[PDB]
Amino acid sequence: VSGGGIKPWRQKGTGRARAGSIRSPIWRGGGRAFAAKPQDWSQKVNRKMYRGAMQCILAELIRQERLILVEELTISAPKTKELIAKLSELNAPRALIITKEVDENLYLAARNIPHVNVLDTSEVDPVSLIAFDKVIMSVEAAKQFEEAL
Amino acid sequence: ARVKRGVQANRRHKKILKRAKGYYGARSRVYRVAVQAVTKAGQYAYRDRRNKKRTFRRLWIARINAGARLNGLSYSRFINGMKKANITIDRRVLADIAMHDAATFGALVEKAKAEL
Amino acid sequence: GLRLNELSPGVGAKKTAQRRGRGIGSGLGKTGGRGVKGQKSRSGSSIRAGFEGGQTPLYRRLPKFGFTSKMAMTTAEVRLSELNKVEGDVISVATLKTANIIRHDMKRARIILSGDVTKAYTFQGVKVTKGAKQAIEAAGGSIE
RNA sequence: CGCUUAACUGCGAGACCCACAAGUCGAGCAGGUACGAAAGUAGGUCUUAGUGAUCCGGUGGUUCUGUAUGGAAGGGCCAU
RNA sequence: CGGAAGAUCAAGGGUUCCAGUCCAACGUUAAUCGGGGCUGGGUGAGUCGACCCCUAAGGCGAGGCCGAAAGGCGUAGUCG
RNA sequence: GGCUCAAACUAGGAGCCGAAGCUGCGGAUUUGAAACUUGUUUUCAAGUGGUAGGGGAGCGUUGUGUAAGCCUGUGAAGGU
RNA sequence: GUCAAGUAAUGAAGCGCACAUGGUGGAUGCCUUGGCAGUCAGAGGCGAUGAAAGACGUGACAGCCUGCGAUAAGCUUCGGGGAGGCGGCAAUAUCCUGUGAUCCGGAGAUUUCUGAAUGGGGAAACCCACUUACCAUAAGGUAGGUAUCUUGUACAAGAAGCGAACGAGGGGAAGUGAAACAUCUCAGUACCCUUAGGAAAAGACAUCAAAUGAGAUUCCCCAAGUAGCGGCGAGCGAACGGGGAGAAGCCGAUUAAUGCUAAUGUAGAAGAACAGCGUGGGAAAGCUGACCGUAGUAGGUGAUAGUCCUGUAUUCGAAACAUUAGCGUUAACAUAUUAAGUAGGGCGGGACACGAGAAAUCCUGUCUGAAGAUGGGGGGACCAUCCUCCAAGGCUAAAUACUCCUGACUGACCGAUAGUGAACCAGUACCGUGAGGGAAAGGCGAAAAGAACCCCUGUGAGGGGAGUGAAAUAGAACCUGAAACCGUGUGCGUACAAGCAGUAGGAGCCUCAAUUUAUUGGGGUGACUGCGUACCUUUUGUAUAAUGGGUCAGCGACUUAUAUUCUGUAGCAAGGUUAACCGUUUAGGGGAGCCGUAGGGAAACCGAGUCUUAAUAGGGCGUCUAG
Repeated sequence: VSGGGIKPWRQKGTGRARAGSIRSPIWRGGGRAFAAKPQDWSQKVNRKMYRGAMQCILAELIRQERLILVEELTISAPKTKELIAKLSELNAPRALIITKEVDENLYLAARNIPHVNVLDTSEVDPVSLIAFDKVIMSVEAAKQFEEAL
Repeated sequence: ARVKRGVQANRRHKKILKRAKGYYGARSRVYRVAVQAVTKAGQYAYRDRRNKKRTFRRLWIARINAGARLNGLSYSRFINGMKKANITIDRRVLADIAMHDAATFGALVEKAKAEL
Repeated sequence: GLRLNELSPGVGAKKTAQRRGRGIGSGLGKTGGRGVKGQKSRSGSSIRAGFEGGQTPLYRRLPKFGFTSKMAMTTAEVRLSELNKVEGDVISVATLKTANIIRHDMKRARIILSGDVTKAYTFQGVKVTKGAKQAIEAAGGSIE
């Protein structure tokens, strides 16, 4: 804190509580006793722990009928309406689409739909599999998880 | 995540002051004096909750003593008479009979008086 | 998982941390378990490893003894039960290094009788104990 | 009084005492003796005081180590 | 009161000077009053003082000397 | 206060008062004990004053996800 | 009816409690124009062509702030843009503007005085000059020149000073720790001083190594809190080597200009799609039905909006001037030729993790002093052998350090006692001779619609009407409006009674709701009775006449990073796990390393054994899994 280097008054005689700085944590405008600093919050998950969690989540997704397997999910044009209509016939208006080699026009189609995301199998996180109401995984992408888990 | 304690402190202090209503002066107005008045009131209540049972038995015994002495013997001989006659009536009920129905207590003393 | 709501730590996994000086009911009010006025109750107190309050500490009433050998820090002992990490049949110093059995800076190795081998091995430049030698050749191994 | 060196070496089951560090007693075993004709006795003195840790430095020994290697210096171990 | 409590300055201050107007705050009370607020005005020099020329103490000081660096000293001078 | 064949003292006797002690009635709780068995249930037994201090179980507050949810001008937060 | 005796009720100067209603005050809640920490990029300077900081001016308009400089809220030009505008408090007036204003970007011109300040001086914003050319004739004007030092031939070119951190270098504490203190530590730190660049330094072996050898410097993870050093105390603390980042070696890898070529940057432009009804002051919220989406979690708009506005996704413009890169040219500097007062030595010191130690190696104040490839340095005293490398010439990018700054973006960062000292005219007011220290202080309302007029008053303050507004105890000290504290009203109690002011009882009175009508229940009060010496701290022990607190509100004290040990839980399990890094980045790769799986001994060494011993005896320490 700025300033506060000198003793505000002599130790004895004045009748006031002894003080050593006007920037004491007891004083208004004083420093913070145990002031916060930037810190790292990332933890270590063991490689097998991360793999095991994704195995547990995918297995649970099947058990509660939240995984949807499709042969392929491609869009002819980068149109939001086309994918919104394809999700309706798939009975998943809000879902997480997982495919290998996410298309450059399927990305744009889903980039506006509110509760919809399209991810590569190699950039799927444990939170995404749980947050979304359904998961539409292609058969090709399901094989990737079969090998990587 | 700074936490400001003003709201919780306000209703916490208000809770103590609400419990100090009717107290004189600072004991019902300023928290520092009211908090130890509320604690002291609770200490008195806990002890006076034992003393109540202790004080009403003194009241019953004195009422019974007056009733027995009105017609015949004393309390010390009355309780002995009831004990020998296997009469289980508590001192609470006896003091109520003495103070509210003197005919029954007169008949009740006779049963104790014939037993000694 | 079901949802981000019903994800629980599996009771016993988490324990509440202790906060000192938060009132009478918490069990740590007014002192933090520090006791009363004393050196160990003060802000910067410590136990000071190696101190008995003034009498010469135990590590100074006793004498220093021995010397450190540089050979001992480059000689690794190898167990019979660790040999399953070796690729192939030869067991040498360089072969123990690529199996991550011994440190890369170890110069020589010794094979002792701890577990039991499962396949025939050929030991070239490593010393083998008498008990380990008979266990090696009982599985068809050799020492050269 | 005669002869002597057990005022040994390696130890020591088991205990006493004891915060620790220390301290105390100890049969028995192996080796080498001293005295006795021998069974034996002897690991100082009737016992309980006569004492001072570690560090550091010195000395007598020792294959233990020995900064490329052979040495050596230095260090370690045992005794003081 | 009147060797000031009257006048002229220097220092210091800076508009407190004069007029009109207002009275909330300021004035240890009231205030129509004020060194208060607001709005205008007011300080005219060849001769008074400064500036200017000159120097004292003392500074700074081409070159010079000294000093790890920073700098210290010092001549001619230049300020004061 | 007052008390003298006591309301004093000695030696006896019988009543009674007298505590948060004991019992009676209701309820909670720790530990252990037979089982639909993780508080799934009915009980039983022994416990439950407490500083320093050790152990266990929770409440509330600010912020993050849950949450493009849910509530809210038919009235949020805050205050009373 | 008269007397006597006995005994009620009634009072309130004031006070207590409860409630109702205000004042003060400015908590809380909500809010933000301000901060705090970062990420990815860029840049890393300004100045004698006069800087940074100022002083004084400058407008139709008095002050301050902002801009600007006597061409003075500004002038010229080149671009953009298309209807308002002459900066803010903060309006008014004169006006300007499609003959394109204001406004934004590029360039230019002007640019008072002080300040390195540089013509001399000086108490900064002032005083006094000399000189050249021209003009005027009076007592001047206009345009220049005139500091000092350094490098070149009395002539040209530079420098100066200021400003964040990071670098290099010259000097260099003490508080502290060692439970004292002197060696030592703190620490080569704080501080002082010199000086550079976008980085700096270092850098190619007179280096390690001792293996099967490697191959400059720098930085990160390990090695390892190991080996060592150490009043062998407190502490200090490597290296070899392994895994990475980056890689480069040369004899000019220099600097500064100029011209082409390419790409940025500094203004910009377009940019989809919603209606009805009900509530409401107001619709964005409700209900019904549509539409856009490469644009759906942006900020606003009278309450919460993808379709109202500004925006967003997407596609793009540059007359001008910087910037980056490639080519060419020009001129300044540099261009060693293998290294003698050198290596080594004595003395005294310093640096090496290493405190003289058995002390190698590096530096040097003093005194000395080689060999010079048939040679020399090193391999931790020293000698021999072997290996390695050639000092006494100069350079060299990257990986690394940092933030006065510019842009984009982010936050389990703050939200007005917080966050910067500073959200506000803050480094201000104020304090100090000075160096220096250093505050307080945000919010009407959606829109000022900021209350015409009337009334009381002094043409004052203040208020009441009227009016505006959804709201006016939202009225400018203005959102909400807590507590302390101070009033007013109502009910009850209280003027014969002794004390932590309550508590357990309890009569009476007052007030509400039921009830067939004083019977209960709720609320207020508390005559009278019993009991009862605050709280905290510190103590053997406190009502203590021991400490602390006038009260209220707000703030105020066990944290964070790393190492390690134990416990729980989870994954794997005789195995477990990667670190730095790479990565299109929580994935995946990376096995270097660490722990476990074996101990004994000082060690060599041996190993379910091992040590001691002459001993195979005895004994010590181990053995017969879970990490």
